[PDB]
Amino acid sequence: AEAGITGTWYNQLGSTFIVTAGADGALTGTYESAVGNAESRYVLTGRYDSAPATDGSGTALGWTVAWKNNYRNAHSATTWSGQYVGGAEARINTQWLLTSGTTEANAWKSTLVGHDTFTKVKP
Amino acid sequence: AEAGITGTWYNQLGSTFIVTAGADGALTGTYESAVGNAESRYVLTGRYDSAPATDGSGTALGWTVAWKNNYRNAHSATTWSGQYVGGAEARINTQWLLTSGTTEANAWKSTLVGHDTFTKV
Amino acid sequence: AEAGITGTWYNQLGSTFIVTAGADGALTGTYESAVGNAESRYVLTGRYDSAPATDGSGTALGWTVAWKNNYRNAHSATTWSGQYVGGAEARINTQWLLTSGTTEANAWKSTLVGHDTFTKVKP
Amino acid sequence: AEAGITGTWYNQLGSTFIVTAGADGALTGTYESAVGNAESRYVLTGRYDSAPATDGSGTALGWTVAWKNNYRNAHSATTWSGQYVGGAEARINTQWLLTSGTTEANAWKSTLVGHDTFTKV
Ligand SMILES: N=C1N[C@H]2[C@H](CS[C@H]2CCCCC(=O)O)N1
Ligand SMILES: N=C1N[C@H]2[C@H](CS[C@H]2CCCCC(=O)O)N1
Ligand SMILES: N=C1N[C@H]2[C@H](CS[C@H]2CCCCC(=O)O)N1
Ligand SMILES: N=C1N[C@H]2[C@H](CS[C@H]2CCCCC(=O)O)N1
Repeated sequence: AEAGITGTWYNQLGSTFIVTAGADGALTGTYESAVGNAESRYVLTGRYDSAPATDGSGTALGWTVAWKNNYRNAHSATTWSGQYVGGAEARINTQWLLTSGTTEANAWKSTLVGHDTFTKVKP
Repeated sequence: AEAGITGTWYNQLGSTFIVTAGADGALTGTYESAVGNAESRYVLTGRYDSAPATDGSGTALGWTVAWKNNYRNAHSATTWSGQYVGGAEARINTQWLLTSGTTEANAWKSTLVGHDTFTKV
Repeated sequence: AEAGITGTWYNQLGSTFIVTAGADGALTGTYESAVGNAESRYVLTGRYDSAPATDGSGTALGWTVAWKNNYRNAHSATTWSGQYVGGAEARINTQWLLTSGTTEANAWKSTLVGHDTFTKVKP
Repeated sequence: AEAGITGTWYNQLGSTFIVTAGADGALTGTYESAVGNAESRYVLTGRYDSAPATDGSGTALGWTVAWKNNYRNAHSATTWSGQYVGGAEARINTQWLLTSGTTEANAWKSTLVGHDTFTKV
């Protein structure tokens, strides 16, 4: 449901995600990362699957953040693929891939993989 | 390099990606998969990092497709993270994560990881 | 150090890992998984990097479990790549890839990715 | 299929893997990488699942290499998870995770993911 996702979220690393989920399955917002070559907010764009889900199943969603804004250019993009679980303590569990632009030779070391969990605070 | 991301791309599996790259890093288009629980085109939205690149680096980009359209709703989303390379033979090399919405019991086995290489050929 | 790794470990899913770390960097043991197509123990084999690590850095290690024993054959193999952190509450943080043997056509859906954290109980 | 895993393999990067497959699922050998902070051969140990396969499935296998030998100690370990396919042109298709030992601060960026395809060519 767009509503429950829409809000301010923070993860275990201390980063901020402000997102608005549109009725058509769209997600737009700003991301603030507590770590890496990142300063201030960055635009985020993604999609979520408005599931009929009568199973107590999480909603599958994903978003990209290219790390370039008017103050910094990290030359990298992170995609998060995860599941949103609501209820009283709503969480978004994810796994992410962070690709940095590289030369052909160094492409084998371009992607980092990891996992983040977001806890919601405000709508 | 430059506007070269915009176009129609195909991966090893036969899927098609039609993207438009906006001047401030936005990516919009449609995706049609050749494999999996999917049918027709799907809306995709992403971002690419416009940058200086004296060393011939690729352009970092990424996009998401929630597999729900007017025909199917696979209850999943794939994100592709990768980089575009130009030249006579442009290509987008990516690694993707596909997450399906599971119940708590099955969360351990919710995410598939893989890799696709797209060319305009 | 071989010693601290050697012992009984359990993860958030409730699986057992009994391992003995050899001085040469070898790891052998039995794994008992609380989930998936698995029954009773399975042989595990891996390696760990006997780091001089004066930084409070984790020890990098990895191991494979092919899921075939005398009672079941799951036709799959899981590799865990992680870091061992000791101290009073020693943990092994990992990320894993689970590949199932597939036909050529279905190879794009052969690998699962996830992450497990093990808490130690006994040497 | 059968003992065909045993041999000398090479991946796209030019690395070499020499493995021996034991009858009860063990894998032993050496690995020499062509890229990264590595020098010479390294001990590898793994497992492969010996099975029935009426549908022409690959053989699931996996192995670990801790990048420490008498020459270097990169303080990391790579695990390859994948499957072997036989036929006139045998290949081992894998996805790998490389974890480096970080301090707590850097744990988020400790693991590289990638993919290699090995052939006896
Ligand atoms: N909140 C998070 N921060 C790190 C992880 C994945 S994205 C990452 C920060 C990256 C900042 C930009 C960069 O260093 O390239 N999640
Ligand atoms: N073009 C590609 N198709 C598969 C991979 C990445 S996503 C995938 C298709 C998944 C379809 C929907 C599903 O079955 O969940 N590349
Ligand atoms: N302790 C764990 N159990 C699951 C994860 C990764 S391995 C997995 C169990 C797999 C059992 C065999 C199978 O289902 O193929 N960790
Ligand atoms: N043959 C391959 N070499 C690279 C990939 C997987 S592991 C890697 C080399 C890493 C060397 C040690 C290091 O730099 O950490 N495939």
